[PDB]
Amino acid sequence: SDPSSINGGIVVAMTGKDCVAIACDLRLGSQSLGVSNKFEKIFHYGHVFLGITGLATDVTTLNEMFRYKTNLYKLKEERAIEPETFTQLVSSSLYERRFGPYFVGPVVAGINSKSGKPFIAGFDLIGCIDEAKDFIVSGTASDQLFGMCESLYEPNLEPEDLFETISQALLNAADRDALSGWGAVVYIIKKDEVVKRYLKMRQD
Amino acid sequence: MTDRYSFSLTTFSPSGKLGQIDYALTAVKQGVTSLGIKATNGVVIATEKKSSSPLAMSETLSKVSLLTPDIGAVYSGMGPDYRVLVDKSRKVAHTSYKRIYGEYPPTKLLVSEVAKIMQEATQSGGVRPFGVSLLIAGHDEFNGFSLYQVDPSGSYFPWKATAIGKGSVAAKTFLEKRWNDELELEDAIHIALLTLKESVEGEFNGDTIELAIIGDENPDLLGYTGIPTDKGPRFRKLTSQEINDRLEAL
Amino acid sequence: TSIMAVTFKDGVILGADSRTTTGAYIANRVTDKLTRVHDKIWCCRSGSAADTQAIADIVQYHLELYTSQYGTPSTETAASVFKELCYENKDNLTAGIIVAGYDDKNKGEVYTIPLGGSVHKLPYAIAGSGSTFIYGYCDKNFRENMSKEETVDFIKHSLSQAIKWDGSSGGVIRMVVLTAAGVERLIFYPDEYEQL
Amino acid sequence: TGYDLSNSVFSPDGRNFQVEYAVKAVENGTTSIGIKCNDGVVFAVEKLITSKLLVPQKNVKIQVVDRHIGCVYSGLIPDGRHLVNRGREEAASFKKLYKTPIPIPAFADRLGQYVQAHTLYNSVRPFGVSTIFGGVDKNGAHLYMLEPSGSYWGYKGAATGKGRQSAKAELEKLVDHHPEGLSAREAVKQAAKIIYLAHEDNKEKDFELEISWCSLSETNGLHKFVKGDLLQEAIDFAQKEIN
Amino acid sequence: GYDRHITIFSPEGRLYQVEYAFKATNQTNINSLAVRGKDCTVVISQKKVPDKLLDPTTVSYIFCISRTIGMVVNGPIPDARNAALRAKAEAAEFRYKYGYDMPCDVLAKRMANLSQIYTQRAYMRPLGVILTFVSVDEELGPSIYKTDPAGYYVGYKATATGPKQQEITTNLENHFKKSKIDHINEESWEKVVEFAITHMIDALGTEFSKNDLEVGVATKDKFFTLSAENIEERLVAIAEQ
Amino acid sequence: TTIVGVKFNNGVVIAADTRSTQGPIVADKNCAKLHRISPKIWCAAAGTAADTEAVTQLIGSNIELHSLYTSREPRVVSALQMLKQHLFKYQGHIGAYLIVAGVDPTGSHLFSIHAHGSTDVGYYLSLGSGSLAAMAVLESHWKQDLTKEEAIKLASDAIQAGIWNDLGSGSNVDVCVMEIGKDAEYLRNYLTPNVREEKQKSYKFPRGTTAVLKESIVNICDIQEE
Amino acid sequence: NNYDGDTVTFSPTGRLFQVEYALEAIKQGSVTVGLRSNTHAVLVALKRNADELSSYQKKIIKCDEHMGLSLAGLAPDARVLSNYLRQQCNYSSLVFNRKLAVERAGHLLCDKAQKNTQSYGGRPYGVGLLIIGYDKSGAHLLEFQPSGNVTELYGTAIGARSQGAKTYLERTLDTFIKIDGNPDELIKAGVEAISQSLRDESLTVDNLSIAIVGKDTPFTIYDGEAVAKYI
Amino acid sequence: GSRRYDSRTTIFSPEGRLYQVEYALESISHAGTAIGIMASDGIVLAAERKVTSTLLEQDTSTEKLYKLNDKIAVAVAGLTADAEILINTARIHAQNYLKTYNEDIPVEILVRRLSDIKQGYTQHGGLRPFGVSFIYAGYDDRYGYQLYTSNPSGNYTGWKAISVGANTSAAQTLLQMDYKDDMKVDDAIELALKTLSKTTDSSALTYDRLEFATIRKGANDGEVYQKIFKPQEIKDILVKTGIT
Ligand SMILES: *C[C@@](C)(O)[C@](*)(O)[C@H](CC(C)C)NC(=O)[C@H](Cc1ccccc1)NC(=O)[C@H](CC(C)C)NC(=O)[C@H](CCc1ccccc1)NC(=O)CN1CCOCC1
Ligand SMILES: *C[C@@](C)(O)[C@](*)(O)[C@H](CC(C)C)NC(=O)[C@H](Cc1ccccc1)NC(=O)[C@H](CC(C)C)NC(=O)[C@H](CCc1ccccc1)NC(=O)CN1CCOCC1
Ligand SMILES: [Cl-]
Ligand SMILES: [Mg+2]
Ligand SMILES: [Mg+2]
Ligand SMILES: [Mg+2]
Ligand SMILES: [Mg+2]
Repeated sequence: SDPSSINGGIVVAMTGKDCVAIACDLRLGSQSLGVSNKFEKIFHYGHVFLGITGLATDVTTLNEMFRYKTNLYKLKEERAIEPETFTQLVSSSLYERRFGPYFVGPVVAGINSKSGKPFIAGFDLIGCIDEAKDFIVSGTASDQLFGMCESLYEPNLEPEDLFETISQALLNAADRDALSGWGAVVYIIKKDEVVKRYLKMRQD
Repeated sequence: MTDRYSFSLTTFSPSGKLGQIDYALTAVKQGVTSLGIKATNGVVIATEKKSSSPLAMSETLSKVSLLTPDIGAVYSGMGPDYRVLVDKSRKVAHTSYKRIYGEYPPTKLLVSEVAKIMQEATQSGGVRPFGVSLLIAGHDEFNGFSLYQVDPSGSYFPWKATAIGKGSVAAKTFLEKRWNDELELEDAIHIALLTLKESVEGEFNGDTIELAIIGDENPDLLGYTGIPTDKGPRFRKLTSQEINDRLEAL
Repeated sequence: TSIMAVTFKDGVILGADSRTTTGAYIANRVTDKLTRVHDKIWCCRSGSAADTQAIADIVQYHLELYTSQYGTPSTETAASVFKELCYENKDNLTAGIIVAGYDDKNKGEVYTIPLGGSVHKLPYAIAGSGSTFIYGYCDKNFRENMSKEETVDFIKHSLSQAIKWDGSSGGVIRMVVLTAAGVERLIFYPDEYEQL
Repeated sequence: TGYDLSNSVFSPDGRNFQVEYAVKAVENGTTSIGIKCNDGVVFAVEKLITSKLLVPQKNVKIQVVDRHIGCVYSGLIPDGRHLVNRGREEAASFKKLYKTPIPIPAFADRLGQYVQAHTLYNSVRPFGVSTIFGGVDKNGAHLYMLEPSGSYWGYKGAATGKGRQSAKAELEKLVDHHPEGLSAREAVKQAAKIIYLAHEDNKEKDFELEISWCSLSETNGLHKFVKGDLLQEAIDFAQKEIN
Repeated sequence: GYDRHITIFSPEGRLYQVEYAFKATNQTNINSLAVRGKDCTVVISQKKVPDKLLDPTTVSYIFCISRTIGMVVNGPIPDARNAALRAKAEAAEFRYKYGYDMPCDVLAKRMANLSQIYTQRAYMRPLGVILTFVSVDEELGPSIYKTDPAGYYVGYKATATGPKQQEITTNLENHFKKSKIDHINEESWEKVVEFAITHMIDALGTEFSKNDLEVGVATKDKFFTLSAENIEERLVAIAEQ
Repeated sequence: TTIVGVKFNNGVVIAADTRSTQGPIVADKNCAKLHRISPKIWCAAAGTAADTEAVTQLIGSNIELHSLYTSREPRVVSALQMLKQHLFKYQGHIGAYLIVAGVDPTGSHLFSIHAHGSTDVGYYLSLGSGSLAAMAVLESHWKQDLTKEEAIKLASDAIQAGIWNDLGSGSNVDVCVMEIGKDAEYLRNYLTPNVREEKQKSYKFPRGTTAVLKESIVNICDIQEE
Repeated sequence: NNYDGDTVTFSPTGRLFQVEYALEAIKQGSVTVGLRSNTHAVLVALKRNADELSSYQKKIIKCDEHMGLSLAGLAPDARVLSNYLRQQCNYSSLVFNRKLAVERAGHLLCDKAQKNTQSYGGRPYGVGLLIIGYDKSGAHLLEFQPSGNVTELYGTAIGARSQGAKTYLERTLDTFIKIDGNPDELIKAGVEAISQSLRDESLTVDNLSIAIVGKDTPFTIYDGEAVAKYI
Repeated sequence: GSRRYDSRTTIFSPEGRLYQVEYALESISHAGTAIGIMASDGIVLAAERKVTSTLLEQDTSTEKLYKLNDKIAVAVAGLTADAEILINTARIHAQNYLKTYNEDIPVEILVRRLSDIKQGYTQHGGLRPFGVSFIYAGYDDRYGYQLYTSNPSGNYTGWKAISVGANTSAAQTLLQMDYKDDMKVDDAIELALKTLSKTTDSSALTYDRLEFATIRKGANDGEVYQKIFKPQEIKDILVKTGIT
């Protein structure tokens, strides 16, 4: 009945020294029934990464919508959209459905190509922006992720250290939520290289 | 009490000409001279304040208009047509850009939106084209400084420097000799004042000339402090006194 | 809210308390519920703060446009514009408004517009939650053709009692006097009116 | 040339020839007048008896708006009716919103703006009537005359149609000879005389007189038709003055 | 030659219907003048009642748009009243939407934008009027802003409109060349009205009775027109010095 | 949320806490609730966060266009009028509760507006969940003819009362001062009385602690030449 | 000439040529007569055939129990206008329980015709109508022209050669107005009136069309052997 | 009424031609020449700018060659403002197709859609047609490399090599002479520039007068790259082929 917890799933993002990390689980279900263990929730438009939790039909719809919009942006502007600008576009697009919203929890992550500055942001379903220095969490295990991040996180972590921190934050949060887990993916993002890692986790 | 003009008033003639666009360009030719010059660290736009009466207060009539904090516009042709285009250009900068992306549009895309509005008056039912040519100067982070011309057809072109209206043929030749890619903004203002003196008949001073720049950020003109990223408008209209100072070293 | 308007020899006087409530919290203790719709046509507002402000703003607009075209509107005309808005939007509004004004021809007039959007022309009118407690008092003490000083005292004593018994009313007693002489604002503080 | 073929086109003079052509339709119509008196207004009109087969007193030309305004017109009769129908809608919406009956100057501008709107577009034709109208409001008596252009002014006396010059001359004498004013009953008699005198311009066919009036004392500020003995008294007065 | 019937460009880049609307402006054969004092803005206009049958109190080309803004029109009365009603509606709507009184210059801009639309759209004709707006603006002080059938508008130190506008204009130009200031240096509006009437008499070369003139005065927070007797008082003072 | 406004001698000051919440969880510890409508018109927001942002940006956009159209600096009453009519039309569904302040050519102003579209005038005002705690301080220490320094002090004290006593409010105090004839000064994190203590332990992991299945490079670049 | 292309254009002498051309279509139509007394009102119509194999075009249309008309000109326009009258009569009955006054019916037709003469795109109606009725103020006869002008009359005629019948009625005025409580004599006077507009052709059994309405008489149309009595 | 001033833009002549379409084509015949050449391993788009001025900022300028998506580009001949209206519509159609089917739009489907929009303006609405002819250069996995053209009538056709705008008669004869089916991109580049060099109304063909582009399946690891040539790169390819 509650659209935000029919399918399940989580996204977390963190900043480090000259880097950002964004991660998600792989579960899609119909309440108690696990359906898919390959449902990725992180997408990218150029160098800007977007994670989306919530109702899966809206996750897919919004990916297709922001691909559409960022493609047109690039044709007109003759450059890739930046994280700061993309954040505003997400907010604008969510708020225009104020009274019939997409049941989602989006998370933006990336590095501004000009300034080199690490950037993350989160949103509620109607587009309010939370622009955090440290970390952003989203999904059915958001309480769990908040607890893990708030204790495990320290600022200015190197990319390979930041990988360990975000992975342990995701895995341990997922294991305390019935509707999250079934695999996980972690993106480590630097100014001109991006590494993607699939995590071994418990399959229940 | 019906608008029955649902058909085009601009059509192709046997020779391939769009008559109303050509005639609009003729109206632009009769209009007062305006120019634009691009420097390395700025852009300047300028025109003559042709006062219709000495009893009229020419300060109230602004030929040079702010569109966004980093974009300005000047024209040659029909003044009322320009005024409504400035209103629409300011609004479309918000509706089709700032309310979506949270930032002001880059010069080229605002130009593109103005161009679109002018094209539509060249094809839609029951309207004539706009009887103006615009010069739009601006700055944005990724494209730097730029200068664009927009014609009654909706067509637009980027310029290093140009002129439009009355004495544009002579003024463009003058600019070809003086312009180089190493010009500072002060040098471009000096060249703008020299070029404009040729097309003006009567008085030549800060009260009869209207000049604005797209230059450095002006934090003193912002009106508030406390946000490091907001550094102020790059558009600045030069005062009557500031113009007269440069006319002594002329 | 406790509000009233009282006609007298020289014109009309409007009166109100200054309390605005959210549940049992007093959101504003110095509210001005006496609002100008024209130079010498004013209203007392009760019910929703949002609704009565929206209505009053629209009426002020309508009478400003009336004045530009046809000259000064009558108090009856102002009351009719209030009525039209209250009646036609009765399903979506919670507004109890008293309209009071001074003409030179008609002198002081008072019109009350309750929840349904009916209009009632009266020598005086009372309204708002606190008015229930002073029907008895006002009926026994009102006379026609009172003086200015008598009418100020009548309103001061009446709203004093309304404030005393109604928890939804309180603060200062504001008044607005409408005569040929002009527009006078009066204020009366708790230390004055409580000891009456 | 071609400037007169389409409504709302300025000629090189700065004129709208279609409106000036509408005036010719007005000049072609029967004579109608208005007289402002002490506490009201009187309206009168010439009705041409085309045939014996016309029923007397039945084809009424003067029209009431609300209960206090009288309207008479010369020119295309249907265009006049269309304008009065609009006038009635304007008076109704005014009374609906503001309670008080529409003041005469307010009502004059409502007609004026509507007629003027029919000079703004080529998709419509101007009105082929000049309309004399008025009544009693809170500020007293008011008489107006409205042209095809939308132009209107207040009047002491007004006249339009084929006999307008004759009528205008007679009205000008009354203004000079009665500066302190004219009574309502006097104005009815004088209105009958002026229509009879103005009939010399339409003298081929015999005619029927029709009068109406609004007066604060004589009709309680309401529009009424002059009937029976008071009509015959005015006809007798008019018949005596021509002989 | 259908480029002369509707508002499209001629081969010369001209709009003939706009130009012909300017000629309709002088159809009334009336001259108007506007000047600024320290605390006020005065507007005067000729009043001509040719017909004895007319009620002279209803013959006027000065309009009270709002409490602060007055408007004098040069042009035929139907178009004048069209413009008046629209300006009144626009001024009232502005107050409702934005919470303060519409400034004189902003109303002038708005009415000029509407006039521009009639020069660009074919189905609407231009109004054959020139609109002179006057007020004492709370920010800018005494203000004169004038609109025409081209959609042009500008502020003025003083202005004149009508068949003999040039004669009035040069008279005013020459006064301000002497004084070297943008206004009439005078405390009371009564003396500013006397200046306006005097300089119209000098420029037109005609004397005026009380019924030959029509006067409008803008002060802080109100615009009002003078009665015949108020004008007579003005005419007596001019004659006595 | 706790937001306040306080009038003084030559202007007006507004203030706010920096906590935003999602259920009982703190989503952002350093939220910015002081919104610029125009350079000298600012407002403090409480209620539904998306609505307050959207409503300030819409009216701020239209105020900017109105300012350019009229060649005049924007007025607080205009921002107020446009905000209330918009909120009234949406019958409370747009959950924006705002304290609107500023300086303009007419003078200095302070208003509050509620989600249903009602407005109020005052010398001191408070809104949000912590408004009772803040109003208690304001009702105890406010006087007529406050100086700039006294008004900043009173405003921040009123926010502190909300920070300490209301669970809806917390973290830092943001202030904006709008004085007549001066630039508005936005003081972000004017007070910082809630820094977290050092943790007892470092939770940095040894490299290789997390089990990996697959690695791959992600192509973020466009299609290449040659 | 140059001013007859549409109904929205005045000529230089203040004429509307499209309206006048519509008026011409009535003169080409077949003759129809109307007349009344104090008790009854009668329509008499000469119906026209295409040839000997064809039927005779119906001229008379019933609008209500107490009202109806005869047509001359474009028959489809008479159908549109009579349908409008039927609806307005019907609205009066359903909403106010009131038979529509004949005078008010004329006013409604006038205003409907007028709108077509002032707006672009539309055309004037190309038909003239004679409306008879009996209402609360007795018997009535109206003449409608598509210019908008509606006239109440004791008698009249419209169509080709209608001036002959109109003169007869102008002489007979004092006689036929007095035919009260005698429908057959009033019809006789109408049949004798329409005979003054005939040339070459005469009134046969399937040529003639008569209608009557009165005090205790609903609007009824007589055709065929029902009118043989009056030949 | 308004009928008086209606040009009637969507009618047949007695001969069965559309007046406005024919007159629009006459307008296009004066516009700067654009050439498209299709090879086995790519497509070339070459086009001549119309407004030679030394003060025109060339490196930020775009009047001829526009990008529709990553796989499809167009060369314009006619009114630039008219073309930009159509270009933005085509960009949107491509993204609508990508959103719906999760596959890049096939070239012909995009071309047909734009051509249908142009057709509509010739049959209904009473508006003037768009004074534009396009050369479409594109790739998809069905037909591979494709060249199309459309004109104001809304008719479109496919080509191995084609020209639009000025001197097309002369240009098409030269292309028909030197084109062969087994030709490559580097050879097609040379053919495009040589054809413009002979047909041009100017005294000499220079870098500041040209806009140039290639679509190659000669990207890293079997992808398709759109290269819009910079001014210096046009100057280099002019020296390489031996024109300057
Ligand atoms: C005090 C008085 C006797 O009621 C007097 O009439 C005054 C007159 C005003 C100042 C002109 N009225 C009020 O103070 C109203 C009373 C009222 C409340 C609710 C409905 C109708 C009337 N108070 C308000 O309008 C109040 C103003 C805010 C605080 C600025 N608004 C509300 O209380 C708001 C109204 C919602 C509403 C509107 C219309 C119909 C129905 C409901 N209600 C809330 O915010 C509810 N509140 C309940 C407790 O938890 C917080 C939310
Ligand atoms: C905290 C405060 C003391 O109340 C203060 O008023 C601040 C002021 C803001 C920052 C200007 N208000 C908030 O922080 C609001 C409080 C609030 C919550 C819920 C309803 C109304 C008010 N917080 C938010 O608006 C919050 C901001 C996020 C954390 C960035 N958004 C939500 O909690 C969001 C609101 C959704 C909503 C929808 C329709 C009408 C009203 C509100 N709710 C969720 O995110 C809940 N849920 C959605 C599905 O995914 C899981 C989470
Ligand atoms: Cl506007
Ligand atoms: Mg789990
Ligand atoms: Mg399990
Ligand atoms: Mg109490
Ligand atoms: Mg026009």
